[PDB]
Amino acid sequence: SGLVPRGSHMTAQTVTGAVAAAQLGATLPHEHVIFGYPGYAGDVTLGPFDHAAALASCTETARALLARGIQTVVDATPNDCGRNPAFLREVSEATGLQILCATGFLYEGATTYFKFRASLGDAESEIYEMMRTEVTEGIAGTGIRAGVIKLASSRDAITPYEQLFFRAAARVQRETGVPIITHTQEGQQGPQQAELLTSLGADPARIMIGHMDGNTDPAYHRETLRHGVSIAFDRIGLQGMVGTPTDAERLSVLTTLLGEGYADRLLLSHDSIWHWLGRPPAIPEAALPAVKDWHPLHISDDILPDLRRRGITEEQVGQMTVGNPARLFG
Amino acid sequence: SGLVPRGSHMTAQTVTGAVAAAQLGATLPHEHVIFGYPGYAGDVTLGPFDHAAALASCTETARALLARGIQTVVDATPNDCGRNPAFLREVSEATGLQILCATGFLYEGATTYFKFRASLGDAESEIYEMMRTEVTEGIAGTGIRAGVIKLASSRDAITPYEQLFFRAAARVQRETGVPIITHTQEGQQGPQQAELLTSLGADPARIMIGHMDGNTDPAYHRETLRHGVSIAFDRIGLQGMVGTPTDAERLSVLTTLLGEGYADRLLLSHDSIWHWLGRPPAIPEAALPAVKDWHPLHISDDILPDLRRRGITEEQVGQMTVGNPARLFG
Ligand SMILES: [Co+2]
Ligand SMILES: [Co+2]
Ligand SMILES: [Co+2]
Ligand SMILES: [Co+2]
Repeated sequence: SGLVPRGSHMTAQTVTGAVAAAQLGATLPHEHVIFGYPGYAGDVTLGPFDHAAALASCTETARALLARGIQTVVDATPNDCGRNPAFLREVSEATGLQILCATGFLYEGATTYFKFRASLGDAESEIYEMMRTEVTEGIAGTGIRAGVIKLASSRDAITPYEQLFFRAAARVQRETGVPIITHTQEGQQGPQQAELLTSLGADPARIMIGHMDGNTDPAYHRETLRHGVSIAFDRIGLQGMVGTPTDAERLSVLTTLLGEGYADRLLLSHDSIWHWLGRPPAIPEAALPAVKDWHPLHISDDILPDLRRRGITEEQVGQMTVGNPARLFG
Repeated sequence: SGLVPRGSHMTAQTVTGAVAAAQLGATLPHEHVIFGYPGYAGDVTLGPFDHAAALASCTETARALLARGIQTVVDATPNDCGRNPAFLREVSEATGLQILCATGFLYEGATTYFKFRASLGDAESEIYEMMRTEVTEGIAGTGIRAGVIKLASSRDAITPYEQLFFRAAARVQRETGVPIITHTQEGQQGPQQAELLTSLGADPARIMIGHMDGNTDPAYHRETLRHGVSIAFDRIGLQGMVGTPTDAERLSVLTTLLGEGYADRLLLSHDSIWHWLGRPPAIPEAALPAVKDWHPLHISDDILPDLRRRGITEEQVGQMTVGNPARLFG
C-alpha cells in the first residue's frame, strides 16, 4: 500500500489493449516513438513521413529496450505533435513492446485551435469531451485508447488557457481514474501544477509531474512532493540543451531525494524521440555533447548503474522503474 | 501597361494546371475553401473531416460563385492551416471553378516547427527550399503547384522569425515571378511589409498586401500604396469580429482611394471559410451580426452594387475584380 489510487479505476490501456498492472514491468514513463513540433505537417513536401523507415527504425529501438528488460513505454506525444496510435500499434505488435499513448495538447505558443474555440464557446467542455472519449472509447475511431492524459504549462505561469486543459483533465481523472503526466517548462510551475490538479479533485496517486529534472534546487522538488504526487526526471540525457541541466546535476538531486526516502515518488525517463516528423533535425556542431546521451538506452546503461555505485539499492531502483509505474499506470 | 510585372515569370498555376492570364476572369484574391486553425488535427476524434459533406458543400459554394461570374478563387490557406491541394482539385474539377492554392505559414504564435528549425540551423533556406519546390514542382508529390506565396506578420512588428519567410519569399519571387499575397494583423505593418519585400528585391507588381481593410485611416493605405504594391480589402463581410471595422467604414476608405485614382492597386475579397476543419465553429449569440455577410457571395451581391450606386464606375469595378487579378496572378 502506502498511497494507493482512489476510487474510479479503469484497467491500463495500451495501443494493443488493456494490460494488468503486473504485466507492465520496467517502464519508461515519458518517451516519444515519433514526434513533430506543431507545424511539421506544413513541411510535408520536403519532410514527408517514410513509414517503412520509421517502422524499421522504431521497432529496432523497441527491440534494444526489450533486451534491456524494459517492457513498456509511455508515449507522451500530444495530439498536436504528430501523435499516431495506429503507428504505435504497429511497433508494438511487431515487437511485443507495450505502449501507452496520451491525450492532450502542448502549451499556449504551440498551436491556436483551442485558443480560438475558447473565444467562441465552451472550450473546457470540448477538451473534456475529447479527453474522455479518447480515454474511454478510443482515438479517431480506431478503438485505440489513450492510457494517460498529458498536460503542459509555460515557464512563468499556468496560463488561463492552459488551465482549461487542467480542469478538463481533472474531470476525466475523477471520472475514470486515468493517470495524468505533465510537462513543466524550464523547471518551473511544478508545485503550482500539483496544487492546482489536487485542488481540482485529481488523485495525487495518479499524477506525475514531468520535467522536474529541469530544476536543480531540491527544495523545489520537495515542495511538489508535499502534494503527494510523483515527479519525474524524464529528460535524462538531454544536457545543457538550451536550458536543461547536466545529468551530473540531475543525479545529485536524485540521490539527495532518494536518501530522504522519496523513492515511491520518483520516476525516470529520457523524453527521447525515436523518429522525427518533418524534415530530419539539423544538429549544430556545438549541440553534439548536449544530445549525446539523449536516446532511450541511456538510463538502462548509464543511469541505473551510476545510481547503484552511488549507494542506491537494487530495491530502490526497482521501485522507481517498476514499482512506481505499476501503481501510476496499472 | 502602367506598372507591369518585371523579369522572370511562370504561367499562372491552378490546382488543375496552368491557366493564361486572360482565362482568370473575375477573381476573389483571398478565400479559404477549407480552413483549420493550427491544432485542428489534434481534435480529429470529435472533429473528423467529412469528405463527402465538405465536397458537397464546397462545390455548391463554387457553383454559386460561377453563377455570379466569378471564375477564379485564390485560396490563401497556409501550409499549417489545413491546406489541401488535392481536395481543392476535386472541387475545381467538379465545377470548373478555377482555384490557385498557396505556399507559406501563419505568424509566430500559430505553430512552432520552424521556430525550432531556426534554433538548430538555416531555417530561411529550408523555407526557401519548400516554397520554391511547391511553386515550381508541386506540393506533397501531387504535381499540384502553388500559385501564390502567402506571408503573414504580427500586429506590433514583422518579427525576426516572420522575416525568415519574407526573405525566403523574396528569393522565390525574384527567381520565379510567382505572386505574393499577405496577411496583416489588426491593420498594422502594411507599409513595413511593402518596404521590406520591395527592399528585398520582390516585384511590387506581384505583391498584394492583405487585410488592409483592417485599418480605417486612408493615410495608412496611402503610405503602403506609395511602394507600388496593390492592397486588398479582403475581409469584407467580417464586421466588428473582435477587431475588424464595419463594411461601412471599409467602403468609406475604398471610395476615397478610388476617387484618388488608386483603382489599379485595389482588390476585393472576403477571407471566408466554406468548410471548417476540426469541430464545427460554435458561434455565440452576439457574434451573429459580425459574421452575417461573411460568406463569398457578399461582394457580388452587396458590395459591387453599393460601390456603383456611389459613383464608382463599371470600368473601375472591372479593374478591381478582373484587371488587377489578371496582372497580379496571370
Ligand atoms: Co515536454
Ligand atoms: Co516530451
Ligand atoms: Co489572414
Ligand atoms: Co485568410
